[PDB]
Amino acid sequence: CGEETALLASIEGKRGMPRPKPPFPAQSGLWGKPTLINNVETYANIPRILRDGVENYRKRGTENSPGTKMFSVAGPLKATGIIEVEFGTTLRDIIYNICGGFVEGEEFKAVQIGGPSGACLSEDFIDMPLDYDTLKKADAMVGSGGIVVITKKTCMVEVARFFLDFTKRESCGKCVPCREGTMQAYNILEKFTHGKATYEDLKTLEHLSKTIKTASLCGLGKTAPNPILSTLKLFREEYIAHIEGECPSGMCTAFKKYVINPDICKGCGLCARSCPQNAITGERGKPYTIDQEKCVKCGLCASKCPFKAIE
Amino acid sequence: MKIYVDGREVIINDNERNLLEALKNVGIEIPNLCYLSEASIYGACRMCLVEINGQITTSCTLKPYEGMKVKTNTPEIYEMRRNILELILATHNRDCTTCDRNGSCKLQKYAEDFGIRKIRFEALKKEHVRDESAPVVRDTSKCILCGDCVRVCEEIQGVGVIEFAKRGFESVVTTAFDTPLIETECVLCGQCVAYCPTGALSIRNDIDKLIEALESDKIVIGMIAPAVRAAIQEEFGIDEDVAMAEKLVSFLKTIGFDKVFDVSFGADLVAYEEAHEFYERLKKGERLPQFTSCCPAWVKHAEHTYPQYLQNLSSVKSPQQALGTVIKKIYARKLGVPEEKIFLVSFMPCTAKKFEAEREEHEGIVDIVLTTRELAQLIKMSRIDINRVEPQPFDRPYGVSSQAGLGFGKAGGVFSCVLSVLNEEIGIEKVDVKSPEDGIRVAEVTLKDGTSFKGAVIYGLGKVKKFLEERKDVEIIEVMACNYGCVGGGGQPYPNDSRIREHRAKVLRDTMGIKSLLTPVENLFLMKLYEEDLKDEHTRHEILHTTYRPRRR
Amino acid sequence: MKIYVDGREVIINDNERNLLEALKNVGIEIPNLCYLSEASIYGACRMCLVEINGQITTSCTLKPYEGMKVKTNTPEIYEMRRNILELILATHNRDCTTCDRNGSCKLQKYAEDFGIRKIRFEALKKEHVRDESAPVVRDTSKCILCGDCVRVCEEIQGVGVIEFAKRGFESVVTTAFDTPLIETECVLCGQCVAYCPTGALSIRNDIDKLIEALESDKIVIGMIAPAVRAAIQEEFGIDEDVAMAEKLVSFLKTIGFDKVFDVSFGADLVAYEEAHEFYERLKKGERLPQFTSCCPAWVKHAEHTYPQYLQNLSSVKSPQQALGTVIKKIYARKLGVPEEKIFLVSFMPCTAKKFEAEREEHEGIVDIVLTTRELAQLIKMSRIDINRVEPQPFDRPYGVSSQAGLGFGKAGGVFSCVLSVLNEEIGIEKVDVKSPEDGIRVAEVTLKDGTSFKGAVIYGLGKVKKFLEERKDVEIIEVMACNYGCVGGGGQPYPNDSRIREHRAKVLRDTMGIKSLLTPVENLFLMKLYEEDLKDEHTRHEILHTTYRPRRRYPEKDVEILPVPNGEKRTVKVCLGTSCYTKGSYEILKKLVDYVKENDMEGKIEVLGTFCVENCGASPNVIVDDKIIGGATFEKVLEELS
Ligand SMILES: Cc1cc2nc3c(=O)[nH]c(=O)nc-3n(C[C@H](O)[C@H](O)[C@H](O)COP(=O)(O)O)c2cc1C
Ligand code: SF4
Ligand code: SF4
Ligand code: SF4
Ligand code: SF4
Ligand code: SF4
Ligand code: SF4
Ligand code: SF4
Ligand code: SF4
Ligand code: SF4
Ligand code: SF4
Ligand code: SF4
Ligand code: FES
Ligand code: FES
Ligand code: FES
Ligand SMILES: [Zn+2]
Repeated sequence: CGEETALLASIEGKRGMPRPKPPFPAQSGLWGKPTLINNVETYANIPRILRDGVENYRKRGTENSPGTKMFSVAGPLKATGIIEVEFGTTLRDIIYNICGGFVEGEEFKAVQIGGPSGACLSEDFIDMPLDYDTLKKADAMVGSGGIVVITKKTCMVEVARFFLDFTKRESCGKCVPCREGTMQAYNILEKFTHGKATYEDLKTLEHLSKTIKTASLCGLGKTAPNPILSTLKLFREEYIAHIEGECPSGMCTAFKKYVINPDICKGCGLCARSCPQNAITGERGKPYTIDQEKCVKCGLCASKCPFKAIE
Repeated sequence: MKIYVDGREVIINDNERNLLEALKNVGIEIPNLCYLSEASIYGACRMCLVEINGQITTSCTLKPYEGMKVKTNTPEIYEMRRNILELILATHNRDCTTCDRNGSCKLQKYAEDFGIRKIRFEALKKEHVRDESAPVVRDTSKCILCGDCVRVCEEIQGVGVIEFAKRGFESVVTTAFDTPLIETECVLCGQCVAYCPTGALSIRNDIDKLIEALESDKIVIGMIAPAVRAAIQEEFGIDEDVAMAEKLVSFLKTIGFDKVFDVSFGADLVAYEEAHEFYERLKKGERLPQFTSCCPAWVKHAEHTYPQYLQNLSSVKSPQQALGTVIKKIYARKLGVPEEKIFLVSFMPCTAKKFEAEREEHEGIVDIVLTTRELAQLIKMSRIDINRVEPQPFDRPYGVSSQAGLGFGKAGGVFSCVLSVLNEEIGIEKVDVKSPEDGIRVAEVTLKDGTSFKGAVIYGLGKVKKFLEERKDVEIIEVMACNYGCVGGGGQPYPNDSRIREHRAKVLRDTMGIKSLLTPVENLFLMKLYEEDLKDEHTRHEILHTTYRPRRR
Repeated sequence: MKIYVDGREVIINDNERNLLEALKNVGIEIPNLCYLSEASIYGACRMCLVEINGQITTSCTLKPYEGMKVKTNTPEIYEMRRNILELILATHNRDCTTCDRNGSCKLQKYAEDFGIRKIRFEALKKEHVRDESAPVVRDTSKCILCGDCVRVCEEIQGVGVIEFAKRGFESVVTTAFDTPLIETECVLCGQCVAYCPTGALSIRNDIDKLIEALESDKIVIGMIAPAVRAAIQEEFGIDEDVAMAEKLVSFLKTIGFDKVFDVSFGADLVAYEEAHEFYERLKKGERLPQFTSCCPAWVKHAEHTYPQYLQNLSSVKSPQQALGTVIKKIYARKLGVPEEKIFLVSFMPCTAKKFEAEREEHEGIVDIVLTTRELAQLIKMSRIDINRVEPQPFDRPYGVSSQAGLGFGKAGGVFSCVLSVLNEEIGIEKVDVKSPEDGIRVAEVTLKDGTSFKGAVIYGLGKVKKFLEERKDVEIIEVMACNYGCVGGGGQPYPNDSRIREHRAKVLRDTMGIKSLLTPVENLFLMKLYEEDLKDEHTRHEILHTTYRPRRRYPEKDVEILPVPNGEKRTVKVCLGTSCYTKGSYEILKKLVDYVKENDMEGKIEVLGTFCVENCGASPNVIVDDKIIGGATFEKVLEELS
């Protein structure tokens, strides 16, 4: 319903289904009449602009992004809440000066700036003025105004999986690309987070992301793969680690477990060769049992199992 | 308009809604899964992508301007189109052998053409809904969510019993609370089936029963609807024949049908009875306006929506039920055989006739009802070249009919035949037919001895609400649920758009042109039936009159 | 002979084998699932039931006699036919969207016509086989057990690698021991696929690789085979069309191909090289008779069957590999681009060319081979009217070719091209051609000087055995694995019967007719290629010549008791023959199994079983590290294991 056409449809008492935009809402909106749609903060800025002079308003900000922007900062930090910063303020300043750094034991890995429709940023982009034009020419965006810091104890594949789960739930189901591709990408991400992925899965995810980005009807589907694209571009290494091993951050493996699948386990050897803890003690010829008591979740069993059954 | 397509010169029309339509008109075709029927809209499939000014966009929502360069086919577009088709196929119920759209499915043809031999996308599990409670069968596992059925039911039929539910991957076209169709207000017109591009909406097949009956010792008797003979030719890809009914009679006799009768005889009977009762109503002016009851879908619609008009409905049962009752209550006696020994088969163009045959009022008269598509399936099973079959007449004494009786197959048939009966009995001075709009025709009819009266013909359910609200000056209203009448019935061959239905109507008109008998009175078998068995008014009521009751969940 | 069908007078024919064929000749069709291809027989479907004298019987095995009353349609026959069709469809893998016969399947059309919408019988599970190891893909879940593929592979191709196995519900057409088709003696001719009426046998589709390559930054280069242009027009329901290759070039360039070449140029180059090789062989009178190497199926067949004739095979590689190597090794340098930047796409009518492109001797030359059907799918995806496409010529310098080069697409093409080359280099006094059989032709050729030879052209594998056994009076033999040559290849449009193959040959002949230059030497680009690139014999050999190696099965296939998938181990095998079983062998096996049950936590020990090791009368035999022990017992195998 944040989409303009869907917003108008919902205001009329119907399903919030967006429609193609030959008739933009500015010319024909509610019941075909011209409708002006704006955000809350734009309407808030209006009175401030009129009360002041134009130049007096432009005193703060940037030439292309004058004024300020109210942000909401979450994640582990000494102080999290609503903040207002003049356009052009770097993310490092917001995260370390206004928010006062991270709580003890928490570090910086990435920061999301626009939720599902936003993008992932790393330490390289932390020191960079916040402007619509700059972020557009930085492979990112200012976003709606929501900021969440990501620490080193959380997994970015999990972040992309979470955002795709949200998008899959929220898709209106009108056009094929968003409706089906978001679910398929979510399934691929589930496979990644469960150690069932492959390089072919990564290729499928990339091409599917491009297809969803280009062929979606409205902005929800168009920006649906944004977390996938950004997180891939910045943590291909984490993706590879999930493909050929375990979670580098343990987030996926911290609250998970390894179980020998007796259905397709014929009790061959191996397993014990790598396991330092010898948490196998299986019955030869019959399916093997992984001893959860002394399982450090190293993930070496899955790394080498010709009959892949380390679930 | 001068535009460039794949680097060349193409001339498109000046005023075109979108580039896809313009290219289609000129001759360039672009793959898509949005244009599927008459109730189709654009923007959902997203398969019509084109390359414009370096940006990929859909051509169905693109305004064509002068001197634009569009790459209709590019490797990026190739990949996107294949990805979309694979996305559709991954969750689709890919079992074509047991599908009614097998051989006439656009998705099947694209799967063949696109070379999709595997699906790298997992077959995700969907809460699919299968329904078999009503003659109209639902199966959401084959649904591509095009929305054509919803538009047909709401905008065209005025019922709106099916609608989009849930959202996202769980989006489904269903009834309120997944209620079975037979339990909703659905009139079973089957127009959604007529428009469905997949097997999601289908007609219940009943050939197994028919074969069981033919294999048994029962006396299987068939009766063919007037509109079935004007459309069966399409299933065989051959030109319309004016003697197709006789060929069907020959074929059915070959496969073991004891008798074959023409339902146009029942049409003549029903028109005679309805004209008489309506003239009596005019005489004393009670229960007006009179509504025709030959369309079971309209009858169910009245029972659901117009409980106050039930007494205004004609008490005469539809030609199918009238002829079936006559058969099993008179013909069975004159043959010295029990009724249970007979298996009456009805070949109709309608899905609501299946529901009518199973109604409590008529239970046990018509044993089974088969649509035009089912009869075509039987003929295709036999592999007999129907074009080369030697025609023979319908069996006696219910094998002949007048032009008006055979006119029931198209909108305005019952009204025209009732006016013919009136003219025969109570002459008619002048008829002033008016056409207020596409699907409504109002005629002022003045009789020789007496006053005049307005009669209305309304084909296509959905116009009836507006007509009845606005108009309060007609004495007889004729309602057909399907556009163009029974030629556009839901059981007719697929595809059936407006042009196909008009062609069917012309075939029926040509078939009527060759009939010698003009009015039901001329039909000698009908007069014999009335003066031999239906002499007593009590018998006439208990053989040709039915009752109606309100429907309320 | 006059008969009665359903009560009407019908005149069938004077002499006929069965009622079904006679009525079909008249034009009266009886539904059946036996007549499915040219290699079809009658008796299995049982759907042709007719009634005569009261009793029902099959019309395919009923002799028509004068004055016979036959009812082809009764309620009992409808019930029986629908029951049979439902039985077929109950266990059939009903996924037509991903099937290769979608839209051209008789079973699918019957399911549509018979109004089958529900399966009254259980979709019972079978031990189905799914073989995707070779360009020919096997999926027995769609098999209707018609047996056409078996007859095609045995009676027509002479290989016999696929046969009926088991019986009853488990009946399956498969290879021996379910061996992957890639590892059998299969020559990958694709004729079984061409005759298969269902999707059980299909070609491996590689369109996705082509699309991902076109989307990439590599330079995609395509080359079309001569027989591809003579048959592609069938897929669109249109008649013959010369200039089909040029509109195909237009379409390929439209979809993003940087360069499109003609494999006929490679054919001319191969013919030139083969003509000179054959002349040297004649003048030295050695390594005769010579065999053409243009057909990869024939090459693989010779490797499997004639290891002694592998030296008699032409060293020159096939036109596809020759032109692809020329491209990758010469055109890339002429364009100043690394060989990794070029993606070579081959459009062929053959399924064995897919195998040839993946051969260890041709690695990395041809990236993907697409059959004619796959190219037709490419055209159909775009939805452009290929008929309306404006033709344009092939790209240079490998776009032009001589009539002889384009003749490669049908049987007798390479031999004719070689003859033309020889005639131009050294005239031919006269050629006398004989026709010993249907698919065998022998030519008597005399050169101007006086040295004469006999060359034979054989199309259709399986005719080679008798000719090679009985005929030794030839010096050069052309072998084409498919009847009519490459116009009837495995990758050609379906149906692929003999009438369509003859029409394709006629179309190719008409296309040849409009070629001005008649011999390879008249091809100026080809002479240029020799002048500036293949001047010396070293580069010519490294570019246009290949080697052949014998093929022999290497099956161990010994009993697996406690196998180890991989890793250093001991691989102890216990003999299980009757002689060894007579005293202790099985009991020793039990001891070892229990030992690895209590010991051998890891895959150090692999308790394995093997058949007789030809060491009988020497006590039970147990293999250790591929070593013979003799007098084996648990303690001895233990100490050896130590
Ligand atoms: C999925 C989606 C969600 C959106 N949600 C919001 C929202 O919550 N609030 C908002 O102001 N604009 C939202 N938008 C943007 C609107 O679609 C549209 O751009 C809006 O009219 C812009 O308002 P503005 O001019 O004040 O920025 C959303 C867009 C999409 C595609
Ligand atoms: S992209 Fe997603 S949210 Fe937007 S119209 Fe399509 S299905 Fe609905
Ligand atoms: S390596 Fe795999 S198959 Fe072997 S015992 Fe361990 S889990 Fe089972
Ligand atoms: S995951 Fe690591 S610690 Fe756990 S059982 Fe496997 S090898 Fe041992
Ligand atoms: S709708 Fe029916 S015929 Fe079409 S693809 Fe689906 S299962 Fe096959
Ligand atoms: S049969 Fe008619 S009333 Fe019933 S769902 Fe279909 S269109 Fe609507
Ligand atoms: S049921 Fe048929 S018509 Fe309705 S949305 Fe699904 S595919 Fe379209
Ligand atoms: S108009 Fe005819 S076909 Fe349509 S519902 Fe009524 S009786 Fe049936
Ligand atoms: S062979 Fe293929 S197309 Fe034919 S019925 Fe089976 S799945 Fe369908
Ligand atoms: S491809 Fe040829 S050799 Fe191989 S199984 Fe088929 S017919 Fe036999
Ligand atoms: S694989 Fe094909 S040709 Fe062979 S028996 Fe099965 S259906 Fe017949
Ligand atoms: S004859 Fe031609 S099509 Fe057949 S296997 Fe040989 S090269 Fe391939
Ligand atoms: S035609 Fe379907 S979205 Fe354009
Ligand atoms: S045609 Fe198949 S058994 Fe007679
Ligand atoms: S049986 Fe064992 S060596 Fe022969
Ligand atoms: Zn993780």
